[PDB]
Amino acid sequence: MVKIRLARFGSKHNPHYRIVVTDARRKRDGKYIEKIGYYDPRKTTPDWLKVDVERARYWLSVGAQPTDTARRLLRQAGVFRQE
Amino acid sequence: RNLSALKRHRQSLKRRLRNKAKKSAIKTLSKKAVQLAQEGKAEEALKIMRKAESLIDKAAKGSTLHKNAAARRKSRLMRKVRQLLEAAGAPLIGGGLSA
Amino acid sequence: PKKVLTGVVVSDKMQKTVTVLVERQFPHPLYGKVIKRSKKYLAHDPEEKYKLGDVVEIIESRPISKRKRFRVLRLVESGRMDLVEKYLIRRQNYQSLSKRGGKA
Amino acid sequence: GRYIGPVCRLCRREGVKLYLKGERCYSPKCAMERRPYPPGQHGQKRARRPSDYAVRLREKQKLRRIYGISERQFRNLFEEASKKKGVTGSVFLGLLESRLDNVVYRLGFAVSRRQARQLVRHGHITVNGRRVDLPSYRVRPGDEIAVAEKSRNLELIRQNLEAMKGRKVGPWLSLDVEGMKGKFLRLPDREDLALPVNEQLVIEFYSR
RNA sequence: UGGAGAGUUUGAUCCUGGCUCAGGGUGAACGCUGGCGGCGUGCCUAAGACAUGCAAGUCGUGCGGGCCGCGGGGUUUUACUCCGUGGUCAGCGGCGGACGGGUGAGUAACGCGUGGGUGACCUACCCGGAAGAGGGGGACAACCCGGGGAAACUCGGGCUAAUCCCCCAUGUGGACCCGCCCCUUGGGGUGUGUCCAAAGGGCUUUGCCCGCUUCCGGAUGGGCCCGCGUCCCAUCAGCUAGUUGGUGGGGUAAUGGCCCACCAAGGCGACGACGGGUAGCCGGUCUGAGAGGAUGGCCGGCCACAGGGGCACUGAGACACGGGCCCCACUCCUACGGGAGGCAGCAGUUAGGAAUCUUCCGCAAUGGGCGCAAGCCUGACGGAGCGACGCCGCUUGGAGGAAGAAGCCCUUCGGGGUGUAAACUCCUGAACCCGGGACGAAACCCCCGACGAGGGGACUGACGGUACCGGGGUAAUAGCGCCGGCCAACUCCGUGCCAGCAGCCGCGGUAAUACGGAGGGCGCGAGCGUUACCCGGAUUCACUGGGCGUAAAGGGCGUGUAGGCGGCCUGGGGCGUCCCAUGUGAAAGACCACGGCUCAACCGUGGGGGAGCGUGGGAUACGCUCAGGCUAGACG
Ligand SMILES: [K+]
Ligand SMILES: [K+]
Ligand SMILES: [K+]
Ligand SMILES: [K+]
Ligand SMILES: [K+]
Ligand SMILES: [K+]
Ligand SMILES: [K+]
Ligand SMILES: [K+]
Ligand SMILES: [K+]
Ligand SMILES: [K+]
Ligand SMILES: [K+]
Ligand SMILES: [K+]
Ligand SMILES: [K+]
Ligand SMILES: [K+]
Ligand SMILES: [K+]
Ligand SMILES: [K+]
Ligand SMILES: [K+]
Ligand SMILES: [K+]
Ligand SMILES: [K+]
Ligand SMILES: [K+]
Ligand SMILES: [K+]
Ligand SMILES: [K+]
Ligand SMILES: [K+]
Ligand SMILES: [K+]
Ligand SMILES: [K+]
Ligand SMILES: [K+]
Ligand SMILES: [K+]
Ligand SMILES: [K+]
Ligand SMILES: [K+]
Ligand SMILES: [K+]
Ligand SMILES: [Mg+2]
Ligand SMILES: [Mg+2]
Ligand SMILES: [Mg+2]
Ligand SMILES: [Mg+2]
Ligand SMILES: [Mg+2]
Ligand SMILES: [Mg+2]
Ligand SMILES: [Mg+2]
Ligand SMILES: [Mg+2]
Ligand SMILES: [Mg+2]
Ligand SMILES: [Mg+2]
Ligand SMILES: [Mg+2]
Ligand SMILES: [Mg+2]
Ligand SMILES: [Mg+2]
Ligand SMILES: [Mg+2]
Ligand SMILES: [Mg+2]
Ligand SMILES: [Mg+2]
Ligand SMILES: [Mg+2]
Ligand SMILES: [Mg+2]
Ligand SMILES: [Mg+2]
Ligand SMILES: [Mg+2]
Ligand SMILES: [Mg+2]
Ligand SMILES: [Mg+2]
Ligand SMILES: [Mg+2]
Ligand SMILES: [Mg+2]
Ligand SMILES: [Mg+2]
Ligand SMILES: [Mg+2]
Ligand SMILES: [Mg+2]
Ligand SMILES: [Mg+2]
Ligand SMILES: [Mg+2]
Ligand SMILES: [Mg+2]
Ligand SMILES: [Mg+2]
Ligand SMILES: [Mg+2]
Ligand SMILES: [Mg+2]
Ligand SMILES: [Mg+2]
Ligand SMILES: [Mg+2]
Ligand SMILES: [Mg+2]
Ligand SMILES: [Mg+2]
Ligand SMILES: [Mg+2]
Ligand SMILES: [Mg+2]
Ligand SMILES: [Mg+2]
Ligand SMILES: [Mg+2]
Ligand SMILES: [Mg+2]
Ligand SMILES: [Mg+2]
Ligand SMILES: [Mg+2]
Ligand SMILES: [Mg+2]
Ligand SMILES: [Mg+2]
Ligand SMILES: [Mg+2]
Ligand SMILES: [Mg+2]
Ligand SMILES: [Mg+2]
Ligand SMILES: [Mg+2]
Ligand SMILES: [Mg+2]
Ligand SMILES: [Mg+2]
Ligand SMILES: [Mg+2]
Ligand SMILES: [Mg+2]
Ligand SMILES: [Mg+2]
Ligand SMILES: [Mg+2]
Ligand SMILES: [Mg+2]
Ligand SMILES: [Mg+2]
Ligand SMILES: [Mg+2]
Ligand SMILES: [Mg+2]
Ligand SMILES: [Mg+2]
Ligand SMILES: [Mg+2]
Ligand SMILES: [Mg+2]
Ligand SMILES: [Mg+2]
Ligand SMILES: [Mg+2]
Ligand SMILES: [Mg+2]
Ligand SMILES: [Mg+2]
Ligand SMILES: [Mg+2]
Ligand SMILES: [Mg+2]
Ligand SMILES: [Mg+2]
Ligand SMILES: [Mg+2]
Ligand SMILES: [Mg+2]
Ligand SMILES: [Mg+2]
Ligand SMILES: [Mg+2]
Ligand SMILES: [Mg+2]
Ligand SMILES: [Mg+2]
Ligand SMILES: [Mg+2]
Ligand SMILES: [Mg+2]
Ligand SMILES: [Mg+2]
Ligand SMILES: [Mg+2]
Ligand SMILES: [Mg+2]
Ligand SMILES: [Mg+2]
Ligand SMILES: [Mg+2]
Ligand SMILES: [Mg+2]
Ligand SMILES: [Zn+2]
Repeated sequence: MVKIRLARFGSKHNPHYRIVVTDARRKRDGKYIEKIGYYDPRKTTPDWLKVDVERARYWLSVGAQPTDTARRLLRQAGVFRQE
Repeated sequence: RNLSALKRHRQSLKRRLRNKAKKSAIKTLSKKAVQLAQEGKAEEALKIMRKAESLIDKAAKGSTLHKNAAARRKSRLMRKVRQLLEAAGAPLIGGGLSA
Repeated sequence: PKKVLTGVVVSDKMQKTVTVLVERQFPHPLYGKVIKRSKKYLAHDPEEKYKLGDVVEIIESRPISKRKRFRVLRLVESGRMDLVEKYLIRRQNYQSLSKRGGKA
Repeated sequence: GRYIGPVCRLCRREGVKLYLKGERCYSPKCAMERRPYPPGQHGQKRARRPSDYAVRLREKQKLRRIYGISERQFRNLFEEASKKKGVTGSVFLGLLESRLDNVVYRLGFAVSRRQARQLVRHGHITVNGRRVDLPSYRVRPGDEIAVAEKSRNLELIRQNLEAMKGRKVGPWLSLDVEGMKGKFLRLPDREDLALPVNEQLVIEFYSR
């Protein structure tokens, strides 16, 4: 199915993923359907994680299945917080 | 020296025979129906047409015909039968043909 | 949207089919000069309604046959063989440019 | 590679005084002060009317040989200058002047540029606290270039910074002889620099 | 925010004109030389042939067994037999094997690009909504028994489970025929008739989880169609019979000569058909002031192929690289009947070549398949290794040192040069040695909470004892091309149209700045040169931006077809043209800004653009078109 996952973009030893909506079958660094955030695992800057939670919720509402790591990141940015 | 997925080949062969058979039936009866209708035998021809219709929809239950393939067959069948009948007429058993 | 083209019926020796000559103009990509190239389309005419010399609109359609993806939308202006003429002649000159016979 | 070799011969060929030695270049031993003619077996012969090319070549070679930069690095800076907005010539000189190894020389932490280079490579320098040992590191307006604390007690830094007590510092800089540090106030304006170089000819050399 | 020219035809000149040089670039190779690191990059030739290992499986929460083992029962005991459990093995069954990875052979084509169409369509898993799962029957492996073969493997008999197959029922609904309604290509609705459903498993077991069936919709992915664009040769000019169209069928998810009957006789072409050559296309890339030229390697998108040719089966999907069948070529096995195989996956071998790497580490991370999960698989990937192949960063030292050692080189024999260069003096202190030592990793899972939201805890690092921080600490790689002009850099000796140089002009036949060496000098520097190739200069195919009296170039002349071009005034239209809004113009790249590695290369975030095309609206001077008028062109 279509998914919400991480696409790798930094450089060797300098990883920077892009939280992305893509078909599950596409190569990971291939043509995605939409970018909905980004993530720097080494928090090299105060802004190491951004997520368009209004958009995340949209795809989640249409079947997009997040990776366990993508889900972890989306949660951190209050994607599932219903409080 | 290889992949135990040779299994898919075994399965395919059974599935193949299973399909081939369901279809042979469909065709045979389909003709039978068209033939009876062509000969004016209404009650008789409709009677068989329903089996055909049923066998077709059934073939579509699984992956034999599935799709709009059944639809296509049922259609072409009921058309040829309804038309061949009308050339003598009188749809007796009013089998599958709607009023 | 289904592309619509206007042209002249130059042939109708086919059943439920007419040949429409559609011209177009545009700036030569390197030389600017507005040049005028053209193309023929085999359009669907089920009623055999259109005759040689009619300027018709043609509309992108679902395939009717190979070499035939257009249907005559409507008649723009009736009879006017002056156009059919250019065509016929432009084709006739072809004889006079090969190795065989022809006309000047 | 940064050259490494007889530096006074470079003054002799360019005919002008470059200070690739700091002291001694102010002393009657400067060679330029007693042999202003080109090096080699023909230095005393009659110079021939230079070619438009030669003139531009010699002029650029002078400016580059001043900062001890490689033709490679040198060329890349000029191209970067040419890209940026504003008079290329000045922007070029601003960039050349924003090189830490040069700034360390301007603040008198070192007698020469080639010495300030080594002071950087060997960590004796710092930029905003964190140390930097890249001669080419580019100082920006607002940064503070100081001496390494662990180095503040070096026979060489003692002399150099002592001699600074009294001397003035470029309008674009500002030394603090006590705390052994200074600041890069802003990119030097063409006027601030008084180099024996016609940057106009340089821009032309790379125009060919 | 952007545009340099020079050498060479002559005794000299101006012009025409070719040739050549200076710049930038490359998946490079070759020569001399070669120290460190980061990032990137590396069979351009034989789509030649390939040893070996690995490269796609996974579910015991779908099912029944075999083998090995332990335990517990029924009996007075043995025997025989029942149950529980561990390991293992395949089998039946499911989902995946149509992705991911490779290559560029073929292809000049709806293949690709850009913009559209589908009332002519499909889409497994995922999401939302509605409804449902009553009863019955059966077979084939496994296993058991027997025959055949050298092997591969095969034939027969017998038993058996299921989420395997079938039958009846239920009909939310859906399909088909006919009719009616709306709508307009086969879209939506409605009525009668007919036809069509399902599967169970797990439990913390009576309430949840995983799953099943039918239908409507979403989402993603895809098929087919159309406009425009897409190299060279006209020393390729005619091409065509399924050919072009029609009616009726077949086929498909679906349109269509896609295929087939029958009827018609058409279709295409100088606006380049047909043929021949060459070639995957694109985002982009290199170059250029631009216009343009050249190009398509890495990365991303699409296509095609998987030893060569053809074919279908299975399936949501394939005509299927590690699936199947046949023919062909080749390699291997063969008890000669007959079998086995396909690295354009990773690594490696061999051949060819000027030339292109490790049979490495890991599954820790990102991504993928199966699984409720634990977890398994993953040569995808994340890393490391090799090669200055490229880019960036860095070192071989810093300061002081003689009106200036020696040696060497010139000399007017006075002296001049190598040169503050060296030796020395002091300072720092790459390498190296110690100590510490990382981010990348928090989820999955468990507990609480409701298996949610929320909260809490635990595990996990290939790279690697690497980066980096701290301490100690040696003064310690430099080469290559060039020096007649273009072109920056000059002298002695040697050689004597020789040996040789040479990019073009040319140089050497006794005093050569041009050959060879030396001293000196210019350039660049872990590089420097050379060869090859692309753009440039070359306004030298000239659209921007050229020419034809004598330099190359007017057709021997006319008549005239197509085509190109078209006087003055008014009106309609609004095709060209122009304007506005809007959609499209992926990401990467490019530009600007800020930011992360000490800098930079590299990388992240953000911003700004953009031609072209679609849609809606508008303008009407010019061009076009239609209608009317005129007489200055033309004709009479
Ligand atoms: K949805
Ligand atoms: K089946
Ligand atoms: K003809
Ligand atoms: K090879
Ligand atoms: K096609
Ligand atoms: K048995
Ligand atoms: K059996
Ligand atoms: K009904
Ligand atoms: K659906
Ligand atoms: K769709
Ligand atoms: K579509
Ligand atoms: K047909
Ligand atoms: K231009
Ligand atoms: K091109
Ligand atoms: K091209
Ligand atoms: K291009
Ligand atoms: K799962
Ligand atoms: K939780
Ligand atoms: K240290
Ligand atoms: K030394
Ligand atoms: K001699
Ligand atoms: K001579
Ligand atoms: K010489
Ligand atoms: K020489
Ligand atoms: K050229
Ligand atoms: K002539
Ligand atoms: K002639
Ligand atoms: K008008
Ligand atoms: K460009
Ligand atoms: K537009
Ligand atoms: Mg299996
Ligand atoms: Mg039969
Ligand atoms: Mg007709
Ligand atoms: Mg057209
Ligand atoms: Mg500038
Ligand atoms: Mg000449
Ligand atoms: Mg000459
Ligand atoms: Mg010339
Ligand atoms: Mg002459
Ligand atoms: Mg001459
Ligand atoms: Mg230039
Ligand atoms: Mg070597
Ligand atoms: Mg490397
Ligand atoms: Mg190759
Ligand atoms: Mg093998
Ligand atoms: Mg493996
Ligand atoms: Mg098993
Ligand atoms: Mg692929
Ligand atoms: Mg390749
Ligand atoms: Mg190819
Ligand atoms: Mg061809
Ligand atoms: Mg298209
Ligand atoms: Mg559609
Ligand atoms: Mg559902
Ligand atoms: Mg049963
Ligand atoms: Mg046997
Ligand atoms: Mg049996
Ligand atoms: Mg019903
Ligand atoms: Mg209806
Ligand atoms: Mg109905
Ligand atoms: Mg009934
Ligand atoms: Mg039923
Ligand atoms: Mg249960
Ligand atoms: Mg049809
Ligand atoms: Mg059909
Ligand atoms: Mg055909
Ligand atoms: Mg003909
Ligand atoms: Mg090819
Ligand atoms: Mg140009
Ligand atoms: Mg450019
Ligand atoms: Mg360009
Ligand atoms: Mg690519
Ligand atoms: Mg091969
Ligand atoms: Mg499937
Ligand atoms: Mg099928
Ligand atoms: Mg396969
Ligand atoms: Mg294929
Ligand atoms: Mg293979
Ligand atoms: Mg060889
Ligand atoms: Mg993994
Ligand atoms: Mg994973
Ligand atoms: Mg001496
Ligand atoms: Mg010294
Ligand atoms: Mg120290
Ligand atoms: Mg010391
Ligand atoms: Mg794990
Ligand atoms: Mg629990
Ligand atoms: Mg609980
Ligand atoms: Mg939690
Ligand atoms: Mg010179
Ligand atoms: Mg002699
Ligand atoms: Mg000789
Ligand atoms: Mg001589
Ligand atoms: Mg000379
Ligand atoms: Mg020379
Ligand atoms: Mg040109
Ligand atoms: Mg011109
Ligand atoms: Mg000319
Ligand atoms: Mg002439
Ligand atoms: Mg003449
Ligand atoms: Mg004439
Ligand atoms: Mg004419
Ligand atoms: Mg006019
Ligand atoms: Mg005209
Ligand atoms: Mg218009
Ligand atoms: Mg636009
Ligand atoms: Mg873009
Ligand atoms: Mg920075
Ligand atoms: Mg960006
Ligand atoms: Mg525009
Ligand atoms: Mg418009
Ligand atoms: Mg108007
Ligand atoms: Mg008008
Ligand atoms: Mg008129
Ligand atoms: Zn000096």
